[PDB]
Amino acid sequence: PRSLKKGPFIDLHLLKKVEVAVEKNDRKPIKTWSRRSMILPHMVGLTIAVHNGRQHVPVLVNEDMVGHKLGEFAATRTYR
Amino acid sequence: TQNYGTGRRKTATARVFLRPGTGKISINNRGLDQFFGRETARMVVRQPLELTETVEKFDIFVTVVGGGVSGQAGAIRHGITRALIEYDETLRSSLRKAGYVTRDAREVERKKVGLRKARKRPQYSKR
Amino acid sequence: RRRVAAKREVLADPKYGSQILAKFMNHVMESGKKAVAERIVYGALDKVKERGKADPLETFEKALDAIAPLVEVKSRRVGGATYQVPVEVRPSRRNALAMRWLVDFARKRGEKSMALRLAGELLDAAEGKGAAVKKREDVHRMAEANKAFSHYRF
Amino acid sequence: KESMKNRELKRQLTVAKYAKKRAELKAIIANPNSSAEERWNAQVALQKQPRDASASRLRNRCRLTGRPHGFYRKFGLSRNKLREAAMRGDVPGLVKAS
Amino acid sequence: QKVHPNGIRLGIVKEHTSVWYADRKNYADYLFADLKVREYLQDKLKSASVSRIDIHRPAQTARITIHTARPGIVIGKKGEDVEKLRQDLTKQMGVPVHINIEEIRKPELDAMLVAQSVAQQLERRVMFRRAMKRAVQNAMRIGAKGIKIQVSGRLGGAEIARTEWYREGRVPLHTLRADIDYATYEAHTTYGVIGVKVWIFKGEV
Amino acid sequence: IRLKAFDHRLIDQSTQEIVETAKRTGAQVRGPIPLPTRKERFTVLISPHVNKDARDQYEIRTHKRVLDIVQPTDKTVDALMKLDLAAGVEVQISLG
RNA sequence: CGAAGAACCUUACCUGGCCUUGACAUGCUGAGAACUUUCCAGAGAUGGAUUGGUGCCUUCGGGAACUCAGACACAGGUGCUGCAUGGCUGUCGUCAGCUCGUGUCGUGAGAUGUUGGGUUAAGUCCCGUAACGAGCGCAACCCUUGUCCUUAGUUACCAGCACCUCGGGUGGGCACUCUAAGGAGACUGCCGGUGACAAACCGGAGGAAGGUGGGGAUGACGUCAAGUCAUCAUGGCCCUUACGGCCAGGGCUACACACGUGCUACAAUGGUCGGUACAAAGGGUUGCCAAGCCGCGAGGUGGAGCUAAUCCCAUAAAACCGAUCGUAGUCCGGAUCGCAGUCUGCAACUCGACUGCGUGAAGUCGGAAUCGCUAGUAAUCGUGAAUCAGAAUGUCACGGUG
Ligand SMILES: [Mg+2]
Ligand SMILES: [Mg+2]
Ligand SMILES: [Mg+2]
Repeated sequence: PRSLKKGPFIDLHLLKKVEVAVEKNDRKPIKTWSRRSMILPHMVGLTIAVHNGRQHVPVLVNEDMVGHKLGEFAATRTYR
Repeated sequence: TQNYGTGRRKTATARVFLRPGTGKISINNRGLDQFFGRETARMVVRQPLELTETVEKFDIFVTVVGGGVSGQAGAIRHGITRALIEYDETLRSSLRKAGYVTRDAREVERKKVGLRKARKRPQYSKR
Repeated sequence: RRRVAAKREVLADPKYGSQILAKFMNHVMESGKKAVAERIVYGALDKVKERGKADPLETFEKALDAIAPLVEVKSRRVGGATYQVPVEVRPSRRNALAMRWLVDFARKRGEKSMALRLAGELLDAAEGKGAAVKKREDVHRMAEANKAFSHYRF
Repeated sequence: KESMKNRELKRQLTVAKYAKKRAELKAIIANPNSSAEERWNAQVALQKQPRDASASRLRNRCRLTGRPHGFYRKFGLSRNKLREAAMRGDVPGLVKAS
Repeated sequence: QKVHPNGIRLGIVKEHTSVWYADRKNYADYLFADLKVREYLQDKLKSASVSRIDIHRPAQTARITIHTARPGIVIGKKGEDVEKLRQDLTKQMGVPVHINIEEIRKPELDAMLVAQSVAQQLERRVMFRRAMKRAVQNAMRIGAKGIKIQVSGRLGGAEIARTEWYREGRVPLHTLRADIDYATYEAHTTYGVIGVKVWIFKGEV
Repeated sequence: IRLKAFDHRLIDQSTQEIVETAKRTGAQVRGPIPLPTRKERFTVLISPHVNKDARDQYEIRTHKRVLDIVQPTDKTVDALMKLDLAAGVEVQISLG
């Protein structure tokens, strides 16, 4: 998926909101509806409030999550 | 000299050229054994020759197009029948009794598309 | 049910020169695999030739006569009573029954080298100890038990 | 709907509007000799444009009826309007045959 | 049930209403123009009843032959409307447009013309049967060897979907050698929509 | 000279219109040559609801036709091209 | 099954953000040509800058085309009613029946025709008969497949002559094959028996085809108030500061369970390896995308030829020849899962298709029951296409063995 000819992917608004927010370190969560963007080594340890579908759920970014996308950590269906 | 005949069976058109000789038998510029590999085709093409016992008298040159192994073999049989008739027009009764000059009109029935085969339907569960 | 059914004739066995063997080969064939079935039929024939000095065609003919039955039951219900009628087998039908039973019991022999299954079935059929002959004799014994309904309530 | 026919017309208009800058950006990407630096900035141009410019967003509907499902591109009609327009001989060369 | 009587016979009996060839890149572009040309023309010429609108394409321009039983209404004072429509059809059909008008002498032998008159009559709150008994007879006095007319709809009822079935003469439908006209024009009453079918049968062969 | 059309009642009837009008002007033009005809079968479904056993398959033809001149010395056929083409005849010139 | 293609778009549903003459039609008032602005905020919608252009016919007054703002009538609704309907389809059923003009009988609803003998795929026909005729229906007419004649030979063919590098490869020829338009051909036509000798039935000659040669299209009056108001059209009711619209995500592909259809298997009539043979049909100048070339492979480069007997898609597979496997939950089976990639797409986590390595499950022919098929039929093996940026075990179309 997403062959190495066009390797990386990150949405422009998320990139500009995170790269700039790295300068003023983490004091707030990042609310973003995009789930298609991967996380990067430049975004290790941040707090992302990924959209579940009706509310935003927090995400604790770790160094071992770089390969996977944000949407894997947000549910779609409950099945309680 | 030489006689011409055309064969058609199961979408396989064949040209048959009867010539005097010693039965060299050439099909698409290769031998009969190299063409039909260990099947009934070798005799089924040769059957009209032995029916009228003239296998050794005629050299046969053949060109084939269309169809598969058995269809092309039936085409060569039909072509040899029609060519042999054109040469010695007195043995029509002998080949008619054998049913070789009768062209086989059985063509692949068109698929009743929606039925899985030309006639096979779904399983029809009634409830 | 108006009688419509005509006769379609298939007679071609050049490499051995017979007529019954082509019809038997048609019973061995599965999914139109005539080329595969032909070498298995001949594969089980050369083994019979190896086993017995006599020509395998005579062995096959003797096997057909030892499996082909004479009479068989016919379950026709009178409309209130389940009766069975032993009816004389037609001369044309009796060969097909033997050719169908032979392959059917050959498939379940359970040996290796599938042609060997049919070769063994044909060898046993010439003596009378084969499973096909036992099935023939079982139906024959059933026919005598059913002989009471030969013509009455039949 | 009619408002749905309306909103997919502007999709086609936007797709046909640019029609060349996206082709150039995708041609830059596809070249193996192109530099990754010239590819990364090209990613920005595709993404900052509105997404309703690709052929993927375009849904070719029936021209007279607007039914999305049951469409043939050799005609411009739906599955059921094509029969009505064809049985009356409007479509040239179209008959009932076997 | 009762497949369309024109589609079964295109060739030996009938022919298409538009003869023109286009490649795969212009077939759908010409069909869309030709289909909405008829909708505009029929909506404009509600009066001066139109039966057939043939569209032919000679080399690269156009050709149209509108059929009207009253050509004088369309051709008013030496084509005041002919040129006016020729100017406007170019806007909907960019290629230049030719317009030709012919007569439909014996106008009571065309399915479209009969259906339009029936639809007009049934919208005047005319009896649903007296109109048809006279419409069939007037068309049978001259010309056709057989006519069927079906009138299905509300027919003035509360919850009723009855279908009138008056026939006269011989009207085969499984005979492809025959030449049969057909039309379907609807009528919008103050309540209900009434559909009218016509099967004017002309001579065979 | 090679022609393309879709019906034998225009292309094969316009061959005489060219042959007579070209042989009248002195230049010798041999008889026309037919070529094999294209045959494209378009198969589509006919049932509105899914009853797929119903079928309808069409056919479109494209008749080809080739001429052959002997001595090119007449421009009359070049001038009389609009006359030769009537409704659907496309002519590609190969003046042999 | 509507679905001939659910990542967004389709899309109606849900959670939010944002609109109120509105995304769209007409009529009124004012302002600017249209256009292009390559920038910033914001999830986007949207809001604000925005180099620049000042058009076009001019009674030189202005008009027309487009865009912005105001308000009215309004527009819009995949909101209800398919028992209010049109149109279209399923259905008994491609079953052979269903009706009408006149006359007659019966007080009447009716019935006669349409019943009786024979025969037929058939209410198809013959003989009788208060019935005489006609219509719908059946057959034929239409399409496809199988024989022959005439017209004419390029991109098709090579009988005769040269040539050759021995490939019709080349000149050349118009004999033929081959191609495809126009027509003949099959009507129990003829012979023997059978029948009331009359339909018709059983055999025979000829003929390519013999008894409606095969298949397809073509389904009568009607039934189920069968399905569709969501394809479209429409009577009535309702929403019209939202049941109408625009933008983001998510959802329709959830999951102890039961059901229908379909593909794989469980193997030795078989599994792999290496040779070798023959198809039909179709799609391609907004496209097919060759050769060489680099990659274990999906593929990347490359750009030919091409608008089609020319070039490509495009290698058909089963079969046949030689080796091994020796029936073992296995050189069967491929599900599952881990790692690594290519292609399409702004975007492959929910949620795509394939390729490389490893893992190796259930499955040893399957209860009551139950289905399709009478001949190129069932069985089995391929090829290409419609929808389509991508996506098929379903489905579109034709062929091998049989
Ligand atoms: Mg019966
Ligand atoms: Mg009756
Ligand atoms: Mg696709």
